[PDB]
Amino acid sequence: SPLAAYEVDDSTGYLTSDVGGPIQDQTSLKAGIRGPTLLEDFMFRQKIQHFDHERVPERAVHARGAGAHGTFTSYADWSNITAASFLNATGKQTPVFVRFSTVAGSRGSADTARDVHGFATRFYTDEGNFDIVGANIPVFFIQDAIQFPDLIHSVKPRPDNEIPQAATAHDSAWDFFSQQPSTMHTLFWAMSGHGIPRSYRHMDGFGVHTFRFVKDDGSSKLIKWHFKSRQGKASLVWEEAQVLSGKNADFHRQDLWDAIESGNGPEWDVCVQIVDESQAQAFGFDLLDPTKIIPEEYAPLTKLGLLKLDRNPTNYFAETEQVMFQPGHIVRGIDFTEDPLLQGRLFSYLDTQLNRNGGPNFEQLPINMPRVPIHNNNRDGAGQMFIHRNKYPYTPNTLNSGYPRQANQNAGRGFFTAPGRTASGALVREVSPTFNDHWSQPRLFFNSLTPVEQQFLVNAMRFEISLVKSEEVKKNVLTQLNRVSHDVAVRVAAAIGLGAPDADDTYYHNNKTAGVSIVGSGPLPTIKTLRVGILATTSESSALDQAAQLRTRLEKDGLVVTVVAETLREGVDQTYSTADATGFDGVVVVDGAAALFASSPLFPTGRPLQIFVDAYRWGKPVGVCGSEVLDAADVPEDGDGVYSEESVDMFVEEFEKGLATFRFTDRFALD
Amino acid sequence: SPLAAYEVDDSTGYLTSDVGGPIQDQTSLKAGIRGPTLLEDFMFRQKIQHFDHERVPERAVHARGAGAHGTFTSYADWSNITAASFLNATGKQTPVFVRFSTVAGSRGSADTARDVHGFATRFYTDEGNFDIVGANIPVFFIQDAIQFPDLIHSVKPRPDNEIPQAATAHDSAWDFFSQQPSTMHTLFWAMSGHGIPRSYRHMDGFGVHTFRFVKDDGSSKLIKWHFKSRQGKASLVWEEAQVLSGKNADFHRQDLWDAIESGNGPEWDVCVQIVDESQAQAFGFDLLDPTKIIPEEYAPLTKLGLLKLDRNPTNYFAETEQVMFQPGHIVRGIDFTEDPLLQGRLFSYLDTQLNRNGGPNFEQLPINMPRVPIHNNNRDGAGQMFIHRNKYPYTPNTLNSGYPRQANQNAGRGFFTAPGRTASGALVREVSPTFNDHWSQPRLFFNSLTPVEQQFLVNAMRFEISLVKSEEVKKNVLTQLNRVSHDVAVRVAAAIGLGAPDADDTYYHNNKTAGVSIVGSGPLPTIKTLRVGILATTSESSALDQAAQLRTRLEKDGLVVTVVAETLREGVDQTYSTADATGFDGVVVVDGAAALFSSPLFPTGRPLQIFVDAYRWGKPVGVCGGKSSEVLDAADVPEDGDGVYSEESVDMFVEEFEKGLATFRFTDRFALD
Amino acid sequence: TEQVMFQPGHIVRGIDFTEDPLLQGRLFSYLDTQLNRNGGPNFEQLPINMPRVPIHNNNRDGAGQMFIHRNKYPYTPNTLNSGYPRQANQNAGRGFFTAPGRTASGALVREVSPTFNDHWSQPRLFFNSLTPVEQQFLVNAMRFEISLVKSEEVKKNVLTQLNRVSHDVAVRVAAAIGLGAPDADDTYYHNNKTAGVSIVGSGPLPTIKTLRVGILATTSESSALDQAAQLRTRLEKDGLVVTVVAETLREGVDQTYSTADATGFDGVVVVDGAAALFSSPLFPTGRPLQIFVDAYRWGKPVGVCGGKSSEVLDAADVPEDGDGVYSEESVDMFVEEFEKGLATFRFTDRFALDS
Ligand code: HDD
Ligand code: HDD
Ligand SMILES: [Ca+2]
Ligand SMILES: [Ca+2]
Ligand SMILES: [Ca+2]
Repeated sequence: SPLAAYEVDDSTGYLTSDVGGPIQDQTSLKAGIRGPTLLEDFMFRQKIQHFDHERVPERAVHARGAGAHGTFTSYADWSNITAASFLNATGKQTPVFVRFSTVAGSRGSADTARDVHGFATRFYTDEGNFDIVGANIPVFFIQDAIQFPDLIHSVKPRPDNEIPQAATAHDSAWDFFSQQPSTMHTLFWAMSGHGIPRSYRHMDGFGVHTFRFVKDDGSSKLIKWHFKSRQGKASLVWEEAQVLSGKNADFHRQDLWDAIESGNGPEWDVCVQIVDESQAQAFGFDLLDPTKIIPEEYAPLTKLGLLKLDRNPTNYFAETEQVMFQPGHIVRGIDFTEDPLLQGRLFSYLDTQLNRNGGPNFEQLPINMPRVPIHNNNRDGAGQMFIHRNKYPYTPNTLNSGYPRQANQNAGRGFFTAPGRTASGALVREVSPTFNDHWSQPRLFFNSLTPVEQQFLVNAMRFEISLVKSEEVKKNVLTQLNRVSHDVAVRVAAAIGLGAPDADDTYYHNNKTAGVSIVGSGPLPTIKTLRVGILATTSESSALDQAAQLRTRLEKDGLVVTVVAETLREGVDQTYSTADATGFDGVVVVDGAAALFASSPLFPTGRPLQIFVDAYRWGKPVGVCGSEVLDAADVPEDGDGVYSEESVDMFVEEFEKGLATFRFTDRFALD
Repeated sequence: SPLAAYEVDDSTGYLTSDVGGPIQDQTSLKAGIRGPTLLEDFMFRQKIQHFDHERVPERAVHARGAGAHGTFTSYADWSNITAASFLNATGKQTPVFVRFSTVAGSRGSADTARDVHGFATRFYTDEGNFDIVGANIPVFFIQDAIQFPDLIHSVKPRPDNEIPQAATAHDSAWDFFSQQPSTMHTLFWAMSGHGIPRSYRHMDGFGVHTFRFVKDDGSSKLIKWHFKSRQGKASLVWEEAQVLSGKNADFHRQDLWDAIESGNGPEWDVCVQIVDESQAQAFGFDLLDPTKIIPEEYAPLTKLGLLKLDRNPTNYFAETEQVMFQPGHIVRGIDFTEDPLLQGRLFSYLDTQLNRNGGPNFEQLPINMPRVPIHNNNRDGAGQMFIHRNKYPYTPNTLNSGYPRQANQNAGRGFFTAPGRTASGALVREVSPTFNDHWSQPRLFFNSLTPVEQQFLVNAMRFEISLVKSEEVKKNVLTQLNRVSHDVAVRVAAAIGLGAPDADDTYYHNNKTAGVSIVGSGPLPTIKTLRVGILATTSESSALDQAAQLRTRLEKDGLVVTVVAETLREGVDQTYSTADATGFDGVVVVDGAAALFSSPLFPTGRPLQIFVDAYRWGKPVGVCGGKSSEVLDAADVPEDGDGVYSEESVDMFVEEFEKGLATFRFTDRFALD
Repeated sequence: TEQVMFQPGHIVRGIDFTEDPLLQGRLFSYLDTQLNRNGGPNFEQLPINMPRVPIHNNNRDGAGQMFIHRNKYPYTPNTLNSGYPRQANQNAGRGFFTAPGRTASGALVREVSPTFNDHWSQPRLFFNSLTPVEQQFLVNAMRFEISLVKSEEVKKNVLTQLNRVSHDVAVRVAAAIGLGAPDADDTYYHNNKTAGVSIVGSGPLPTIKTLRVGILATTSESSALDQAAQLRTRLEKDGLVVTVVAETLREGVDQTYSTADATGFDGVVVVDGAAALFSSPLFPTGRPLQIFVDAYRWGKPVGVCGGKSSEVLDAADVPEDGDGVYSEESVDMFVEEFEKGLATFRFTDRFALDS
């Protein structure tokens, strides 16, 4: 609503200055037709000054990201467990804005870099903005917010030459991981398929930290936020993600945009794990430690409501660039814990927005405004957009009749700290001994991946560690890996021509936990929005008909279908020149096109076959609809996820189960 | 190092605050061991506040770029054409700093996006900092500075969703180009190989605008700045640039950094075309028009001196991120012309630094300081570093004895505007009709490309234009292209399924100019720094020995060799898992490795695909050891192809392969329309 | 008030600039300086700076961007937003336009035009147009300021300049600083005068509404408060702002002597029942009288109301027959005479002139 009021329409009218004076902006005012430009040309200077000043500093982390508006709907009245107003009635709807992001890249870096991902959600509640500034991955790299700049420095480009962009595949990062063992758990997650998700819709969201739900009577329980995707979980393979980074840097933002535009907005079940205060240390680790999960085995999820994203921004800069999230945006009914990572975060987000906005009034930007009235004594500052009528902005006052009133546990639905919370002991800069096990949970995570998933994770480490220059850092990395799993270290060391150190089983175990594997999560529950590339030819009128018949049959099941040929024409969406296997979730070759797969000026040599071959190498469902063609490709007709049918209807029935399975993992060699 | 004075050493010592108090920075102060963090913890807040404020706004354009220090050395005493002090004596040396960049992409975007490129040079002269803020391409898109935000909005990502990053391949850019025909010239350079240069070192530099050289006697001449690369000109191919963008987004900055570190700092001859004032309209077009070149046939280059980059920065943020160039940094001996694109630039560069630096004292940053005393009455402002002794900072004064003194043509070596310059006429926002021909010079450019270069250009157009959604915009684009060359409009039209409109020959001609063709500038004058990848194997003790012998021989000639194998060990630099054809200018397979041409250690087909990509992208490729037919047949590479090598002898192999590296690209391998 | 960001560059169709070199440069400064003040480029979006008509342009982004722009093709020329916003000029859209008869000719110069070289005749025109008393005030101001310049070469330099405007000003100013003026230099002397530049000579004020009347009274005498109340009623029905001062505050009393001062009023009236005040823990010694003497010495109308006036006038050393000095028994006849003095505003005959 603050959003609609500030929309500006330029679909009609004459050019004006920012003060409403009609003007032109196509030619400079000059002293003669071939003369120098004039200082008094105010039209020139106001336009160029605005241009000179368009940029604002990028976020210190999560600079590359994309957002969408939507709705959260509560499933019940949750007053039994929380005082939160947005959760207080069945069907109660609250508007949201979500931004998704990578962590390390600058603002024009590729969506498909291997990274941890941000998932930040704002609830515009009727008791104030509430932000959950969360992740695709449930655990964080470090145990104390004071270490955040050390971690970020080491993962961001080397500061002498600023290389490499958006990547942990360099000496400093692995130096840091190998010296700071708290990093192991998140490192394993970022090195698994979670670090290269197929889209934002296909990842979960986590609050990471333990928070509190606080009832109106003052009792509290400990919670973890889990946003469970209704789209299913899916990842790219590394070799594909790299190619994508170069063919389409905007892949996730495009995906999110197109999904919303076509009536396929993504959905998540907003859940919590709920446990009592007395369980803080009961699960074999400390719930204040943000490098640990509570296994679903020990605490099941409760579904609180539905998060849907269904409307794209009108102006990316005003909305997605300017949105300023804060864990300090909290509402009555939620409270913090003494998690030292969370504690420090609270300071940074208030402070960093002065850098981004250049002024203290950043909560006045329409995207940051609340949906309820604002009553407070904050005044002045650069960019002040309000005109305050209260001329006695101090408490206590009589001159404004004691208004605004103080709000607290008793009065005005005020936020209040959980009254059971205590502190005791020395004032210390000490790490709690309860935080010292850095290795068991990464091992638990590794144990829970499938063999092929475990191979991708080894291969991700082999790829990155093989890029570290320093022999010493490489040894130190094997030393830490070895403490999670001797086998991982052995397999990683084989690729870099070092010996692993000897097994040190202090942290080894064989336990698994549910819901952390991508492959093990079964086929996608929907295939709407998946992309099919039909490779075809303009040489053969049969090929274009086979393509058009396939199209209409695939399009009904909500697939995004692209017909590729040599040149554009009615029915053909893309040329071979611009097509790549990374553009598709499945590739079908119509047999009418068999000639193309054996040279042309309209595209690079071998392109049509390379699309098909890349798709197959990368685990994707591939088919031919009419063969011989499977041989030019070296693709075995009998392989799973390879479809050969003469029939159009049976091709599609079969191929769609492919899309659902999504990736065919038997095509990947194991150690 | 020229900025040694401002360096901070942290190779020893205990951590301190910014005010010198020794502290720790690894654990927050808590009320109890599992307690909440205390507001009184200043160590935490100073450290996080700094981090929270590390970012500054990126440049409005040319956000993505990289820089290095060097030296300029004058070849002569140039007082016969200019009063400029940095050009006044043979062998006079002046510290420079240069920054290269793309134009449209944000920080983080890929070096090998197709784009125009920035080439910005600072000369820290004994008479003030002088900046030439130039380009890799000699002509700009538009003829009046006021249109810059229109050009930049149309080519930058669409503002509802911010897509696509660093790319002109979308409707808004082509709408602009088709509606604004001044764009055609620059557009044809961008669509050629100049849009995707092999490295910063393989591109030329241009001032773009006509400037003036001014002598101490007040006479002047019109100049164009040309920086001619001593490394030769080389481009990538589009299909390769795209893969590189994703395999190494840092490709040009790394190429530059490594070149300087290995003692191969890149060089340019800094040159000018000089012409008389009265030739402003003599060459068939207006010298005030930044969309036009003076063909070299009409005004030859004079070499003024040598530009050499030979030192990397110590801190990228402090040096490269913060360097703030301005065409307003001008020195006596040089002046502006009435080019309306230049005239307006003067305003923007001074203003935009307030944005980046967040305060008025940006010239006090070390990278922006001059190398001579500053005497002026500028005072205060946020971030003021100086402590000025003169308490009477106004002119005229007697209380500081009339100092600082006024500098001008006749006293103090003052800057002065060329005394012969005049203005006459009405005060107008009109375009000179001498600027109206937008098409003859893009046609001149197209004609001077070899037939394969012309095919690449057409293919870059087909690639981008086929991605424009709007059929109207696509039609409007063929209309403009058609005014340049009917042939280009036909061939592009074919890719997108639309008829080219009827020939319109007002601007067609057959004229050619020297020195704009990359593929026709002969073989590279040097191969030092070029990258050779040797594919090899650990299965065979003999493949690693062929690789070692081959390494030794190639490295002798200053080439950068990478041995690739399944796994690293002594003498192996990279695994197949990380290697790609984009990492090399030439690929050799040692014939001990024939068998590789499936494993858990690299994706299926990777070794063969490296060789096949290298061949398909025009690179010299070969097989060394003497048995070649098994590698070559697996790859479908004919043994007698130009740029395909097979020899038993290491010595003989290398001599032939080095000729291929100089040819650089084997253009016989790409189809023509 | 603090955020309002004025610009001479905020101009509308029908007005234009001239080549005044002072004006010309100002045009650059005000656009640039609001970046400093606002800390970001969107300062026209502050409420006080907003226009009252629709804004249609392709300016975007920047810190503090309050607008959410619909148009996703903010470039000209475009087809994808149908060529909107349209260009405004002389012939379409009521565009601003530079005055079409303006031209420039000549060298590009950093030179002062010689037409600007007479710096002295107009200051002399101005000085000649002030009354004798106004002349003394101007001379006194210079004597005040130049007497605080430490540099004896600066004072000499100042006399040289003043001398070219008026020898007499130079001589009169030099007398206050013990320096001799230099010899008359009459290149720019003249006798012309001009209307409209004198304050003391622009007549009595055309209105006295809002002028401030201090009524000095006492709580010792309840008839002094009655006299003050009576005086209040008849002054306020003419729109004067009236303040009754006494030792302490009570009904009818606005200010205490402790906070009262002659700078707080345009006229001072003492009610004759308060004559005794003219020492206490409640205000500084001599305060009630000093209020009266100050107002008198600054040329304000002053008076005593009620009929016994000589105790007050004598203590103040104010002559009963002086212009601007009123003494009447009747409140009504008092107010009528006093209100004429308020309009005269200043009684210039209380200040000495150089011979
Ligand atoms: C004390 C430093 C610090 C620490 C320990 C963290 N962060 Fe943070 N975070 C920031 C300091 C920060 C920041 C510098 O303040 C950012 C940059 C821009 C902004 O709004 O805040 C930020 C941005 C940011 C964003 C982008 C918000 C958006 O899209 O606009 C997300 C999703 C996260 N963070 C999430 C996390 C998670 C899940 C953490 C660990 C559990 C975490 N942060 C720890
Ligand atoms: C009226 C505005 C305007 C116009 C018409 C131009 N530019 Fe510009 N240019 C800018 C306004 C600008 C800017 C917004 O002021 C930048 C961004 C940051 C900065 O320092 O200046 C800039 C940056 C910039 C850089 C980056 C310098 C660096 O590495 O920091 C280069 C090389 C150029 N420009 C070169 C050109 C060339 C060759 C042009 C046409 C001949 C041109 N510009 C026209
Ligand atoms: Ca590093
Ligand atoms: Ca577009
Ligand atoms: Ca600021």
